[PDB]
This record gives sequence, structure tokens and C-alpha cells, in this order.
Amino acid sequence: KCTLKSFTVEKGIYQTSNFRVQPTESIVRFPNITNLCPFGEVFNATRFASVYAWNRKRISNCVADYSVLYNSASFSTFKCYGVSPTKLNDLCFTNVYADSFVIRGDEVRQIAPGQTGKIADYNYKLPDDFTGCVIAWNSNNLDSKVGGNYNYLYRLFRKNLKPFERDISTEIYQAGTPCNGVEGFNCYFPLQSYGFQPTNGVGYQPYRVVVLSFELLPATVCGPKKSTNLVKNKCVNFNFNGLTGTGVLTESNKKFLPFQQFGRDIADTTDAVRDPQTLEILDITPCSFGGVSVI
Amino acid sequence: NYLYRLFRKNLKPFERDISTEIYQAGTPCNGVEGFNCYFPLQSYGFQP
Amino acid sequence: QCVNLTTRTQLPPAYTNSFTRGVYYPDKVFRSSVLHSTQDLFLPFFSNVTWFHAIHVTKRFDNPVLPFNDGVYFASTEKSNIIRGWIFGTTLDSKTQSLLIVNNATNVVIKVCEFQFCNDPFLGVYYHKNNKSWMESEFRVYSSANNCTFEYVSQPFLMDLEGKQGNFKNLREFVFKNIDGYFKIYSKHTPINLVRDLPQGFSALEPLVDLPIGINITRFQTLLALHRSGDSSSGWTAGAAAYYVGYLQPRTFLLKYNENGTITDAVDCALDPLSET
Ligand SMILES: *[C@@H]1O[C@H](CO)[C@@H](O[C@@H]2O[C@H](CO)[C@@H](O)[C@H](O)[C@H]2NC(C)=O)[C@H](O)[C@H]1NC(C)=O
Ligand SMILES: *[C@@H]1O[C@H](CO)[C@@H](O[C@@H]2O[C@H](CO)[C@@H](O)[C@H](O)[C@H]2NC(C)=O)[C@H](O)[C@H]1NC(C)=O
Ligand SMILES: *[C@@H]1O[C@H](CO)[C@@H](O[C@@H]2O[C@H](CO)[C@@H](O)[C@H](O)[C@H]2NC(C)=O)[C@H](O)[C@H]1NC(C)=O
Ligand SMILES: *[C@@H]1O[C@H](CO)[C@@H](O)[C@H](O)[C@H]1NC(C)=O
Ligand SMILES: *[C@@H]1O[C@H](CO)[C@@H](O)[C@H](O)[C@H]1NC(C)=O
Ligand SMILES: *[C@@H]1O[C@H](CO)[C@@H](O)[C@H](O)[C@H]1NC(C)=O
Ligand SMILES: *[C@@H]1O[C@H](CO)[C@@H](O)[C@H](O)[C@H]1NC(C)=O
Ligand SMILES: *[C@@H]1O[C@H](CO)[C@@H](O)[C@H](O)[C@H]1NC(C)=O
Ligand SMILES: *[C@@H]1O[C@H](CO)[C@@H](O)[C@H](O)[C@H]1NC(C)=O
Repeated sequence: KCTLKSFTVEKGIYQTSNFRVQPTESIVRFPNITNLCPFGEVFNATRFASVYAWNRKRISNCVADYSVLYNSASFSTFKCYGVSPTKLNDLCFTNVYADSFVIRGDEVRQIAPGQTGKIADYNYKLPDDFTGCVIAWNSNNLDSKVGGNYNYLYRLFRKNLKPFERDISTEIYQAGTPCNGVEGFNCYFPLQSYGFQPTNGVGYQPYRVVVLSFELLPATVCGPKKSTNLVKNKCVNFNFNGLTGTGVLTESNKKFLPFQQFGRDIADTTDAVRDPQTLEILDITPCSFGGVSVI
Repeated sequence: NYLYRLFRKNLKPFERDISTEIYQAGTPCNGVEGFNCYFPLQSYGFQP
Repeated sequence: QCVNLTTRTQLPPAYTNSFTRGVYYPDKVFRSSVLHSTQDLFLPFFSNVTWFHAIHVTKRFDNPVLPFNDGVYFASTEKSNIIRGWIFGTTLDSKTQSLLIVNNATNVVIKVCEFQFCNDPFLGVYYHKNNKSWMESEFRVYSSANNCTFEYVSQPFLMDLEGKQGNFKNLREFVFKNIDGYFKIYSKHTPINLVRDLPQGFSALEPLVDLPIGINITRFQTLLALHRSGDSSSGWTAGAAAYYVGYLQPRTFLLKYNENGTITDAVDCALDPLSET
């Protein structure tokens, strides 16, 4: 009656609407996660270099997962600038630079973009538009030894460091009669040690710090891309390798070539897809739908 | 004096959300400031 | 340390005819018993291709300069695996990133990295007369590298390396493309029984790899191997082999997909009015 927009209906058959089966139990299927960059090598490393000679590592061509690092809760400081601790999983970048070093308690504040300080100016200067994260965790049981761990060194005298600049040439600094490269008046040593003690408090205890920066300009490393289980014989919203569709998956007798992922029927419509997890071929058929006539 | 919400799970047009309950980012802290949860409000800090 | 190899006679370049070759799968879509018209970078049917020889008989050692416009079809007619690898780049002197692929005696190396490439890079296999054995001994390709961004080495294995006598019995077809920062390599192998030709018939090349390199390539070169048992630049034997190089351009092809799902025939859309129809 609403379809004909009248309160009287003549004898006959009328097409009113279309019954469609709503999809249920949506599934996402992504390939096996078996290629992870050695984040443990950066973190779990037995020894760390000095802050003026911080360890530099490249990260690319993996399937990274930052959720485990965030949920570890073993890090005293986890500060991300330009990104959030969450939502970092599903982002891709061309490459990642990892800078590892060891600092003291008060040095944590100085390791930040836009923050002034002697160390932030002569040891490690962060760019103003820095995008990435900084992770600092206490290492009183590893980087602190009875009697003084003086293995970690920081520049003390310097005439300014550009962002992400490495300066291994730290010749004797002249403060103004020149000493001609000899220790003496008007020229002091450029380096100075920390001397971490077990007796030192939280403000002077050693802290292992790793800075991760993401650079993008094709992306090489991406996130875990978590997947779900496989369900058949039901109208399902499926996502196979970024191909999103709706329909029921059934066992198919078609044999795919090893290099072919999904098949298309006549007129470029998807007909069968191979799930990357187990290399199984499934025919996709639209679930039941059709017109509804009123007699 | 001026504050803006920083952490939230989306708002439809023309809503007011006066409640500022602590936001959980994923072990839950159970309404206590700490890990996996940060303050939802942040100040502007206007200076001359 | 690398030294230019002398004693190489100069002969004008030879070009031969390619008959329905250089066709590959445009994408990873499975099709059965259909007709698909696709426009992509391809090699023309019945086209001209550069033919380079390697025969002792001069010694006809050919590792010349070859540009890389939009993609290269590389066919190798061989009997003892003389041709070893390929080099891609622009400056070839460590001032620009370059891609290197070498299948040495034990592994396969794909390395995107900055090489100080020699003007005459090559491989060298030593043959022992006291005991029958052929082994790789020399590898004069690059000098050093400071930055080196992409590394890939396959699992170790063993290769024949022996120089057999007779007609050619192996064909290795490759297609190299560089699009959207992705380096695509398609490959196939075929048994043949010819002495000197580019074999006719239809052969669809299956994709091999799609590396996310993201560099600029406008120049490519080949790497062969030589046999030793004279001086460092005169005492070398080439070994029978040949290779044909063709250049791909954007063309439209009509492919036929059979019930198996493989490409069994194709027609160029701009060759003759019959194929256009
Ligand atoms: C092979 O020949 C080329 C040029 O024919 C040589 O390149 C020269 O290398 C020297 C030192 O490396 C340079 O000073 C010259 O300027 C180069 N010449 C040119 C034209 O580029 C190359 O050194 C030779 N290889 C050898 C001798 O092993
Ligand atoms: C393939 O390329 C060759 C050379 O690049 C072509 O042969 C040349 O043809 C022109 C006239 O069209 C002549 O002036 C040249 O002398 C030829 N080159 C040589 C080395 O003789 C050839 O026509 C091209 N096409 C085919 C099908 O071979
Ligand atoms: C073929 O190339 C591979 C890779 O470049 C060589 O394998 C490397 O050999 C060096 C020297 O012993 C080792 O230090 C590396 O660890 C090897 N890399 C691996 C195994 O991935 C191989 O030696 C080369 N073959 C020959 C005959 O020289
Ligand atoms: C260090 O190694 C342990 C055990 O292998 C692992 O549980 C931990 O997650 C690693 N550290 C990081 C930061 O992932
Ligand atoms: C994917 O990983 C699962 C879990 O180990 C395994 O059973 C399956 O065979 C793997 N599939 C492929 C294609 O590697
Ligand atoms: C036997 O062959 C090997 C190569 O496999 C070679 O290294 C060795 O020198 C040969 N033996 C003699 C006595 O030359
Ligand atoms: C290596 O990369 C750095 C990146 O800053 C660049 O400055 C340098 O020129 C490159 N080449 C060498 C040989 O260091
Ligand atoms: C390739 O050339 C383009 C020219 O616009 C340039 O922008 C790009 O940086 C180059 N890439 C490399 C890896 O040289
Ligand atoms: C597929 O190829 C096989 C031979 O490998 C052949 O016997 C068969 O007829 C082809 N077609 C099919 C299975 O539909």
C-alpha cells in the first residue's frame, strides 16, 4: 500500500522491496607474520656505547609490532612525539633509525626536541620537527658497578651540534695563548665521565635510552596486520590482503598458480581467492538476495 | 584557564561531553593514574 | 682490485629477430578460458633484439654499455651457465645507489648498495687438469661500499660450473621493470636443442620477485664468466653462450587464458591489421 502510495490495492502482483542477507562474522585474513626486525638486539643488548658515540641502527623490511614494547611496562619513560603510544601498530614508514645510549637521571629531560641544555647542544640535538619515540629504562643492576661505572662518557666542552649529527672527532677544545694541542691553560678536556654508583639516587642512576625515528618519502616495514579465523557456509564480510568483499566462501575445485592470489570471473568480478595463511582456494559467491513480491 | 580534551576513544556533531573519566589505552589501571592510562585533558599555556 | 681485460676483437653490433617473445603475466589474477586485453610495458612480437655472443673460436667477450629506459627483456641461450648476473644504476661509481644480482658458485646475492663498479666486471672459473673440477676463483665487480641498504643472500648450494660441449640446451628468460619504486623481476626456464637462434613459439614468463627498492635506474649491464687454467688480461677463455636484449614500451596485448589458468597465446594490438581486428 505504501509502495503504490494508495489505500486501495488492485488484484495483481507488485514488487515492493529486495530481501538481502546481512553479512555476519566479518573476517580479516593477512599473511603469516614471520619477519620481525631485531628490536631485542637494540633493547636486550648486553652493552651500550657512550652518549657521544651512540649506537646507530637501521630498521626496515620486517613486520614490526610495537604493542609488546608498550605493554612490557619495564620502561620508566615512554615519550612519543608526532605519534601516540597507541595507533602506532598500523602505520608504515620507509625506514627507522634507532639510536641507543646511556644517560643519567637529570639527563632524561634534556633528551627531547626543543629542550635546551649542554648535553642537548653538544652531545645529541633533536630536530625541531622530530617524529618518533624515546624509551628510557633504569639499568642500576647492569650499567652500575660498585666503585663507579665510568664507561659512559659525555662531551663537556664544545664550540653546537646539528640534529642527528655524529661527531667522532673531538680534538682538544681551545678556550682562547693557545696551548697547541697540549693539555694546559686556556684549554680543558672535551669529555667527562658519569661515574654511576649503586649509592647514587634516582637522579643520578644510569638509564638506558633508545630513540626511534621514522622516515618516510615505498614503505618497507609495516605493522603486525593481525588476522582472524576462517568461517565458511555463511554470508561473511571478508578482507583478503586488502581486497574487501561480501559473500559466502565455499570449497572450490579451481587450481590456482603459485604466483596468483585471487581469481576474477568474466567482466572483472572476483570469483575465488586464496588465503595467504594456508594457501587454500575458496570460491566467493554472493549470499542469497532477491526481490520480494506481494500477491 | 582554558582546557581541551586530548584522549578519547569520537563525537557526533553538536555534543557536549562534560565527563572527563580517565581514558584506558588498553592491564587496566582501574580509574587510577598510571600505566596504560593518561589524563584526558590538557592545557594551552598561552604566553605573551 | 680490477684490471681491464684486453685481447677483444671489435665487431659491429648484431641485431636479430624476436618471434612472439617477452610476454609475462601482467598481474596475479587467475583467469580460465577467457580473453583479456591489457595495456602495460611489453616487448613487441617479431621485433629487433640485440644479440651478443660469447664463443672461443677474438673470444667474443661482450659486456658493453646498455641503457635502461622502462624495462628490459633479457634472454640467455646457454649450455654451461656462462652469464652470471646483472647490474642496474645510473652513475656506477659509488655516487648513486645501485642494484646488483649475482648467482655465484654457491649462493644468489641481491644487494642494493653503493659500488665503485669497475669498467669491466666479470667472474672467473678455474679448471684443474690434475683432477677434473671446475670452481669459481675470481670475482671482479666492485671495490668497496660504505652505505649498503638492501641485502639478500639465498641458502648455500652447489652448481655444475663445468663447460659442456655441443649445441645450446638451455634458455633463461627474464623481464626487469622499475615502477613506483618497485623492481619487478619475472623469470622462466626452457629446454631447447638449437645451435644459434632465438627459439620461436609462445612462452609466458611467471613473476619471480617484486623488491621494494625505490631507486632510479636508467642504465644496466650484464655479468658473464670466463674459464682459466697467459697474463691477467690475456689468459682467459669465454665459453659458448649468447644473450638477446630487448626494450619494453607501453603496448596493448590480447592474452588467452586456458582452463589451466596459464597464458597459452597472445596477440599484439598494433602489429598488423589482422591482430588489431
Ligand atoms: C680501465 O680503463 C678505464 C678507462 O679506459 C680506466 O679509468 C681510468 O681510471 C683512472 C684511475 O682509476 C682515472 O685516473 C682515469 O681518469 C680513468 N679514465 C677514464 C676515461 O675514466 C680504468 O682505470 C681502467 N682499469 C684498470 C686500469 O684496471
Ligand atoms: C632493429 O634495429 C636495427 C638497428 O638499430 C635496424 O636496422 C637498421 O635499419 C636502418 C634503416 O631502417 C639502416 O639504415 C641501418 O643500417 C640498420 N642497421 C644496421 C646495423 O644495419 C632494424 O631495421 C630494426 N628493426 C628490425 C626488425 O630489425
Ligand atoms: C657466493 O656469495 C655468497 C654471498 O656473498 C658467499 O657467502 C658468504 O661467504 C663469506 C665468505 O666465507 C661469508 O663470510 C659469508 O657469511 C657468506 N654469506 C652467506 C653464507 O650468506 C659465498 O662464499 C660465495 N661463494 C663463493 C664460492 O665465493
Ligand atoms: C628481551 O628478551 C626477552 C626474552 O627473550 C623478551 O621477553 C623481551 O621482550 C625482550 N625485550 C624487549 C624490549 O622486547
Ligand atoms: C602459517 O603459519 C601457520 C602457523 O604455524 C602454519 O600452520 C601454516 O602452515 C603457515 N602457512 C604458510 C603458508 O606458511
Ligand atoms: C682437486 O680439485 C680441487 C677443486 O675441487 C682443487 O682445489 C685441488 O687443488 C685439486 N687437487 C690438486 C692436487 O690440485
Ligand atoms: C651515506 O649516507 C650518508 C647519509 O647522510 C651520506 O651523507 C653519505 O654521502 C653516503 N655515502 C657515504 C660513502 O657515506
Ligand atoms: C629519482 O629521481 C627523482 C626525480 O624527480 C628524485 O625526486 C628522486 O629523489 C630520485 N630518487 C633516487 C633514489 O635517486
Ligand atoms: C590442467 O593441466 C593438466 C596437465 O597438467 C591437464 O591434464 C588438464 O586437462 C588441465 N585442465 C584442467 C585440469 O581443467
